[PDB]
Amino acid sequence: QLTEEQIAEFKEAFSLFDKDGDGTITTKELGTVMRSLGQNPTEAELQDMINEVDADGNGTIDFPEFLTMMARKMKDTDSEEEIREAFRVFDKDGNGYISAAELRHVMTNDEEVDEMIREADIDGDGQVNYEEFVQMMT
Amino acid sequence: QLTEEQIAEFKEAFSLFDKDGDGTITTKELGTVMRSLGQNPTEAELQDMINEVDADGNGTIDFPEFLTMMARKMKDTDSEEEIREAFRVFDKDGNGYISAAELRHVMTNDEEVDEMIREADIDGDGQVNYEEFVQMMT
Amino acid sequence: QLTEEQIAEFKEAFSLFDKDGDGTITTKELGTVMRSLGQNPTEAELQDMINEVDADGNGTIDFPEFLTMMARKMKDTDSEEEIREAFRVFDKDGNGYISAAELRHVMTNDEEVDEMIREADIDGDGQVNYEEFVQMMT
Amino acid sequence: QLTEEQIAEFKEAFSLFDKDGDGTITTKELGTVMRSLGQNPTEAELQDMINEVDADGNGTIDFPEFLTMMARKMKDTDSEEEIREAFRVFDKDGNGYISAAELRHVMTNDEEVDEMIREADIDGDGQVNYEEFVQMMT
Amino acid sequence: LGALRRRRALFEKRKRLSDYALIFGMFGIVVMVIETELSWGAYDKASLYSLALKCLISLSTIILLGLIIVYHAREIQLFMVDNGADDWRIAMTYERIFFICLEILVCAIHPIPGNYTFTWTARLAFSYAPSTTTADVDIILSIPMFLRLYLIARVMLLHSKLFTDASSRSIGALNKINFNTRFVMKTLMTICPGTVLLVFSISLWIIAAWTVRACERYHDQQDVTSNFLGAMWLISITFLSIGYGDMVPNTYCGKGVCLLTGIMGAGCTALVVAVVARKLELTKAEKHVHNFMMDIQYTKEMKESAARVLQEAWMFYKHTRRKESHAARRHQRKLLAAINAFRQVRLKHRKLREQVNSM
Amino acid sequence: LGALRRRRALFEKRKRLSDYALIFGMFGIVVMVIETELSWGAYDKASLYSLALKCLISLSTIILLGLIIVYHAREIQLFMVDNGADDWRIAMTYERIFFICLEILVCAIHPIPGNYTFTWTARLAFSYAPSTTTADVDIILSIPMFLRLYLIARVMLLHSKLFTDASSRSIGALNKINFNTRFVMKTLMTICPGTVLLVFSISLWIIAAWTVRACERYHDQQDVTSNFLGAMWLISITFLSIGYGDMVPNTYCGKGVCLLTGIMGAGCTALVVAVVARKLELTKAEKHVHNFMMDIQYTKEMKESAARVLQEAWMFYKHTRRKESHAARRHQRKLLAAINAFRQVRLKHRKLREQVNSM
Amino acid sequence: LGALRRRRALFEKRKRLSDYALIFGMFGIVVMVIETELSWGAYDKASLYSLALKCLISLSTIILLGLIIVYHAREIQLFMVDNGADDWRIAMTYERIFFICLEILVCAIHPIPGNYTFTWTARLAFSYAPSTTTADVDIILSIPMFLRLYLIARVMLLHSKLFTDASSRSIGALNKINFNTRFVMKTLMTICPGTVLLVFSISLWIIAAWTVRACERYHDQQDVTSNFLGAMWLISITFLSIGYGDMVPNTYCGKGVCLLTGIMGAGCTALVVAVVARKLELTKAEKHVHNFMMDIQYTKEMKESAARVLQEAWMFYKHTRRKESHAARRHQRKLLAAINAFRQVRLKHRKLREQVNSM
Amino acid sequence: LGALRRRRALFEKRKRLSDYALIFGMFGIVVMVIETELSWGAYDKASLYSLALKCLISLSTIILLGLIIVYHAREIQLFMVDNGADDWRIAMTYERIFFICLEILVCAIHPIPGNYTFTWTARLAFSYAPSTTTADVDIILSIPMFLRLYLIARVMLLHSKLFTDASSRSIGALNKINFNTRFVMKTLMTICPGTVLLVFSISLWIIAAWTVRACERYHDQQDVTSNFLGAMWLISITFLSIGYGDMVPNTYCGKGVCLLTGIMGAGCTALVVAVVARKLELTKAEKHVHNFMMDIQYTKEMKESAARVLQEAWMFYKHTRRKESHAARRHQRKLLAAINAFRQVRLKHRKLREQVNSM
Ligand SMILES: O=C(Nc1cccc2nonc12)c1ccc(C(F)(F)F)cc1
Ligand SMILES: O=C(Nc1cccc2nonc12)c1ccc(C(F)(F)F)cc1
Ligand SMILES: [Ca+2]
Ligand SMILES: [Ca+2]
Ligand SMILES: [Ca+2]
Ligand SMILES: [Ca+2]
Ligand SMILES: [Ca+2]
Ligand SMILES: [Ca+2]
Ligand SMILES: [Ca+2]
Ligand SMILES: [Ca+2]
Ligand SMILES: [Ca+2]
Ligand SMILES: [Ca+2]
Ligand SMILES: [Ca+2]
Ligand SMILES: [Ca+2]
Ligand SMILES: [Ca+2]
Ligand SMILES: [Ca+2]
Ligand SMILES: [Ca+2]
Ligand SMILES: [K+]
Repeated sequence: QLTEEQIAEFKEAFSLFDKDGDGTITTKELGTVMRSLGQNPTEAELQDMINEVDADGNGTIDFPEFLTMMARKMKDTDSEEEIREAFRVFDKDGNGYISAAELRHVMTNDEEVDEMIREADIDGDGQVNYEEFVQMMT
Repeated sequence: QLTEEQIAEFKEAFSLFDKDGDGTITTKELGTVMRSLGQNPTEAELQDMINEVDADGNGTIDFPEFLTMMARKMKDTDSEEEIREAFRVFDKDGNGYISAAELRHVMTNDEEVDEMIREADIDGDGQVNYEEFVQMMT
Repeated sequence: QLTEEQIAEFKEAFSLFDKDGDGTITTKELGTVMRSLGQNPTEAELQDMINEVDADGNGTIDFPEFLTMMARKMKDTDSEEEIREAFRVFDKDGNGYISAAELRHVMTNDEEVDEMIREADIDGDGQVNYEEFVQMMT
Repeated sequence: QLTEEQIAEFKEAFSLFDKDGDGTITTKELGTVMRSLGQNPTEAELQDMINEVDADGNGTIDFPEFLTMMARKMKDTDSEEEIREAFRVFDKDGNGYISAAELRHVMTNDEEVDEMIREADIDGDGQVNYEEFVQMMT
Repeated sequence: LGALRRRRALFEKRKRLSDYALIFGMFGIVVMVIETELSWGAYDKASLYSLALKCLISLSTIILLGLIIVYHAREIQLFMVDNGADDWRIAMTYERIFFICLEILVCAIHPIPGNYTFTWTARLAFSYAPSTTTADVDIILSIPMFLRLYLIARVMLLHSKLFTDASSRSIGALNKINFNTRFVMKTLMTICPGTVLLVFSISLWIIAAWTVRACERYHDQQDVTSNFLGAMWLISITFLSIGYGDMVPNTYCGKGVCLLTGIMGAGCTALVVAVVARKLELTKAEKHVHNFMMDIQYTKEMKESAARVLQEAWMFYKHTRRKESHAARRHQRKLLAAINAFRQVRLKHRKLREQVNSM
Repeated sequence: LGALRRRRALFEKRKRLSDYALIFGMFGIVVMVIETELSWGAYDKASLYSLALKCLISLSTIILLGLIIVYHAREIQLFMVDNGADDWRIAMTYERIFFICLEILVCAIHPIPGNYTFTWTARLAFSYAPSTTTADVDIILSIPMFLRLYLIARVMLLHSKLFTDASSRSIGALNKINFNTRFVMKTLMTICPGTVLLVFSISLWIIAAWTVRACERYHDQQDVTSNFLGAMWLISITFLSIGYGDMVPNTYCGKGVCLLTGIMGAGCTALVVAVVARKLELTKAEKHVHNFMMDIQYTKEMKESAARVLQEAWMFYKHTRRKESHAARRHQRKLLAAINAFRQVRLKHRKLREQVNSM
Repeated sequence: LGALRRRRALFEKRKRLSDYALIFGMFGIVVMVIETELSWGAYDKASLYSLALKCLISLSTIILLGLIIVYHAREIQLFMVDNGADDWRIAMTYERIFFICLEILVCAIHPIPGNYTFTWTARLAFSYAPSTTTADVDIILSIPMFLRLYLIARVMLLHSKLFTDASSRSIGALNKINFNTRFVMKTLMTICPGTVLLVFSISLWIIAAWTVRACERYHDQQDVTSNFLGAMWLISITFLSIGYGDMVPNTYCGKGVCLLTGIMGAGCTALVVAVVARKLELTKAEKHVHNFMMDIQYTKEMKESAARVLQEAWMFYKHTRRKESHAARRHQRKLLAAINAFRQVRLKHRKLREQVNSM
Repeated sequence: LGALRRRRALFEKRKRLSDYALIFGMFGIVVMVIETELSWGAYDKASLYSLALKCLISLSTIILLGLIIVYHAREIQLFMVDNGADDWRIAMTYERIFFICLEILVCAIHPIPGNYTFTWTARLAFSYAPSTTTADVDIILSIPMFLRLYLIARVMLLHSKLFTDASSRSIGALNKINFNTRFVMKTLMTICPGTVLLVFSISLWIIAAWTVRACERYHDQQDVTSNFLGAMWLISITFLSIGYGDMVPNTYCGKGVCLLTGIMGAGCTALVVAVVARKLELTKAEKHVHNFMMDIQYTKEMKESAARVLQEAWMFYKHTRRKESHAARRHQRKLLAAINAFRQVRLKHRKLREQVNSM
């Protein structure tokens, strides 16, 4: 486990993100913190980003949840976020699945892409999803 | 009468102040011209200022009235406007009449003011009006 | 016909002007593109400008239509647009027909203007229209 | 009593804070004055501030009360307001009272604080209020 | 009504006298420049040519003082019409008395005909060796004749349309704008600030370089600062505040002019670099197009950077499946560079998104 | 209630002692300037005149130190009234102890009566030849006497109405404004920044030029920098950062003063050119009238440019009908120039339309 | 339709001729630099090497004038297509005639083969002793060859994507943006102002330092300014407006180049310090985080300052109950310092609260 | 989870090695300054003291290179933890290889023990007379040792709380702020720009003045620039861009340092005058109080100006009734001045009304 000083620092950060002190980061509190930073986040994207680290799916961030987010975030560059953003750049249709013609389109900016698609389709569903993308990336 | 050149210049100024070309400066036209100058004039003060030169009181400014306004205005300093503004400064109550006590109050920033009031009351109504002020000024 | 590189460049420009990819530039897409440029175009003037190049009158811009607009616009100075703007400057009444009275008025900033009007009235309708103006200009 | 010049100047300040000249600083006049200073005071905050010096509790400010306010505020630094603000920032809950655990918490940024608490509760109600805070301050 | 005819008639009389005061004011300056330059080598101060040209300057000074008196007499009549007075004495305020006498004093300084000389002793530059000469007194009076250039400011003010138009006077009246010499200068610095600051700099460049040359020729036998192109270099480097080099004035006239050059050269330099800085900035419309084009470029660069992220990711995985070590590590290293380059283009794109939203 | 009477009584006592500290502080400086200037040529340091004037400086130093002690005693009483204390020891903080002693030390440096001398060895300028002289020690004490000019800042602060008015104190209290010496200086730079930066520059111009002259007279036998107008030129060119020319201080006192001149001359130059730049800018009301007038001018220019477009278009067509070649081509060339000039006036008019809409 | 194919074909012909005009324009400059440097010591102007290299410059001048004529012929054809004309004479306007001849005149100045000499008499620096030499006339023609660097501005303009893209032309058309050489320069000063102002400064640093060296070698036998690192120091200190030191040009060519260096050095210095000032400023997003963190720090500092206020208050009261005098007074003095420090942190926190609310 | 413990453990190891690299980096610089100063007069390069102190520098260079290698080894381990890699070779990118070698090269330059000499030939200043000396090679290596001051930037970056706090990292993450060395410098220029620009200027003032002195002592037998207070004056006047005076470097080391002084002196001067300009400006709250007080003053001044308008109007009328001529005209003249002064106070009051409404 982390040392007492690190735990105290992360708990101070959590209390900064948790005004009422109930131990969970409500999406309203995250929204008001983000608005305090000059940003204007909509409810949809705020809920989407709050469930990115949501292991238990309760809709709130408890202390281990925020601690895992920090462990992913204290580094200078977050590889997982960059992979996710590359995937979001890829899927123009926005359906969350990147198709073979779409890969062909993004490679122009034939056998190699076919081999990549074949080796990326672990589940054999005929398309490439986010999990396949992160498996290929790692 | 004014020369042809001067008449042409005053007529082009009048047409600048009169968009529809009807020959009368409607208060709406003066308001929109003033708003084009960045000022925000209310209807009350706009109507008050448009009747300052209104000789016949029709509520509009014809070419002779605008010409008289220009004759009063082309000079670097307008003495009549300064006298009117001094009178408006004097009457804090805003009723348009300056009382003897008000004059005594404004002299502090007894016989002389009494003589001034006595010689200013041409009509003998017991108070000083704008016409008495302009008569004393000239 | 244009080369493959030029066709690709104009097609990428068209896709920039046409988000949905249906092949026609809807007036809503042109309006949102113009608003993305900081301008605030009203629906009336937007529709007027979208039918300036409208050959078939369908109300939308197809690829040959945008190609003709570009062929008119890639040049540094557009003579046709300047002629149209001069015509719009001339007609103070804004009715789209310039009469001899306002022509004589704009010549002051008699036989020559009469000859110009006579030689410009190709259809003999007693007035000068936009087509007569562009015929005289060329 | 104060000299004539001091009283005259203080009445000048009172007139600054009293536009209507009725001799009492109402809530509306204070609000207009503060809005003229660029501040945006809420009704509750302004009401709390206006009774901070209200000895008689009538809800309005008379001349001797304004004299007391000035006698407090003419100095470069007034200790009363600083003590009140320190008490307020000690009040995390905002209830106007500081508990022993609250003092222990604000001391970490055990016997000494216990002795202080025992010597501070003059009325012996088990907690510390504002008058106890100012008594310990002086 | 009748006041408008009188005011506009006195406006054209004042404007006509301002032009004639400029013609004779600048004629005296031109003849003074010719006379000063020619009397150095072409002839001497006691020659009949010196008396003839200095009598031309004096005659033009009499005419200039006549037109200054008449112009100020038209200002009295204009004052009486403007303020409704009928007596000229009312207009004669202390401020007006001082300025009428000041303009007369400024315009009455000229090289009076006849040769008078005074002893000029100056401490030479970079050697501190005193040098004395019998300079003529007409150099103490030729230099102040450049104060007549204030008549240019009067001619420009009286000729500007903003000062003599009925539409401008009415519109300015509605906003209570004070129309004077300061307003015309402020508007000239918004229409054409570069032209105003260039016709001003490249005109007093020759005026000051000639003043330094005409003053440092009695105390300059080595042709250092008396040279016109030497004094033009001196005045320019002092204007730009670079320094003096070996060209330091040997007289307090050159030191004084190099002081006014350095004063106006600390302001004009700052105003010129503040104007060329407002001409290299994109307008509101041009910046919208530029940020629109950079958004398209960054959108394409994100596609190519993310494509590099995925391309190198598959190279890492394929080489890992091939049990390679050196090749797999090289593409793993390339994968981190592709991810870092993808993060960089994403951040600089959002820097653009915040930029378009700010305005 | 009773505190207000005591505070306003100590305000008038502190203000009265600040004025008397300025009278004797500046009297000592004036007598020091006279004594330093006169003891060079008029008499010597051992003359009875030197002892008499240096005893006047010393006597005024005793009075000035007395008024500084009494003024700081009124600050103690004011502190006790303001903070409710009744013991003077409470007010005696380390910051107050240092500044009371610092002001005493600053105001106790003066040319003590009696002739004492020290050996001054300085490396001459542009020749690097050492020159030694037996300068009096009273030049090491006359120059620091100019540090008494800080009493001017105290007199201005205690005399400003914003510091001693009941209305200003109440209004500033509602916005929690800290009324001190910095606030008064900041307000002086908004009311009259030009006057503040001119009474400051053209006062330390003589103070620094006299300090350089009084220091560089023991080591200047060629009358280069010891000259008052030479040192005034040196301090001005160093202020404007032009350079030194041949006028470089031969002592570290002149080099030091030319360093403080260059420091305050890099700031005051930037603040003056930033003030004259805010006085050549049109106000909000003046810019509205100017853009209103330029819109009328551009509207007329569009009519005349479009008229030229149509006039040359008909000349092209009429000459084409007349089967002309050279004349038709000349008017066709004029038609493109008319169209280009019509586009230029249309673009610069829309540059104005975007300008009026921006504000 | 057919106009688009012709316009884009002439765009690639104009772009290709601009590149070839730059290749031969810079080849002549490179050979001129080599020939000027080598003909000083390696050989003489009458050597066969001088004729061979000067014939290479002349041959490259013939080719450059050929490509300038052909490029301007493509501009005629582009003009005819753009404006619908079919006759080349229509395009031949006075402005175009002047600029075609101006570019030919600029590009036709070169060191014509054959040795011609002229008498060069210059006044040396810091000694004013005239020095005369028989300098070759090819130095009057080598220096103006640097005016061919304008072809770089043409190559950059014709190669920029904003000038040759269909998307940029359409988007700019909707906002009526004039696409020219000024627009590309303005956009270059927003994308990479530091790189533009560094590739410009550190390129004319060597161009001007070589021009000064090549001009001040006939009149410099002491190796002062003819030294390349001496002229690089001279041009840099004149650029920064520091001064000349002992390095003052002995010729009007070096004085002229040190004048253009000081002119562009008064602007480029101001633009660089205005760019490094925009890179040390927090962005909109970065400032929000910084003020968010300072709010947390000030919130904690208020807790610790108020805790000090209460801690010292109880120390005062406890020591008062203990009947202490020295200890009670010391903690009373500490209480006022705690209160003053608590007021200071409260005011600087509200300075932050007003700062976050302003944006 | 386990990555957080490893990252925060390597943060404290990197921070500890940065401090030790600064201790030995600055110890070598301090000993180098002592050794260079002492080996001039106190002893010679062949003395046992020179070998002993130069062996202390060399030993501290070995330790500094050891801590640089170990610190960069901790950066490898931190890189592997951050990016999930388990092999050190992945981290070894070309950019990292260059900077690891660059820091080693920078920190390995020092005065190697043992006396080696080289012939130094420099052209003296203001006389152009060459002077040659047998300077030691350890002056070519002592000066580059000041490049170790970059370790201060590393220590400040690794010690800043914004770089090592969990709250700052989380808040900055939500706004996607890149936390690096540039961000810390940008925040330092907002919290305390004056302190940053003063600890920077008044530290390299001595570093550069010592570098100029240590370089210009082999070629300075007249004690001109080798003097420490002479070089401190030279570096200050070059920083402020005033000039060189007689103090021009006789070596290209002094000329180079006076060039870096003039470069950073053209930027730091502009940033300091832009900071002292932001501290003389009224805040948002202070300006509201100032404009509130000026509105009260102008309101009273309008009452007194209008009272003067009416008072002089009645004096005119009363004297007219008294049939007076001289007295009536004098009060009529005073009436126009009262009206003009009333118009002036009315216009400057409305200038304030537009000012309060603008914000
Ligand atoms: O000598 C000058 N200034 C100063 C010298 C020393 C300390 C200062 N602290 O602040 N200014 C200071 C000065 C020079 C020229 C002018 C000019 F504008 F008239 F040219 C004005 C002033
Ligand atoms: O020598 C100076 N500066 C510098 C020299 C070299 C490199 C630098 N890099 O940054 N500053 C630098 C300096 C001079 C005068 C002052 C004064 F303000 F006190 F006059 C302060 C500093
Ligand atoms: Ca919560
Ligand atoms: Ca959860
Ligand atoms: Ca898809
Ligand atoms: Ca799948
Ligand atoms: Ca109407
Ligand atoms: Ca009417
Ligand atoms: Ca009344
Ligand atoms: Ca009445
Ligand atoms: Ca569509
Ligand atoms: Ca269509
Ligand atoms: Ca019509
Ligand atoms: Ca028709
Ligand atoms: Ca009450
Ligand atoms: Ca509580
Ligand atoms: Ca209690
Ligand atoms: K300089």
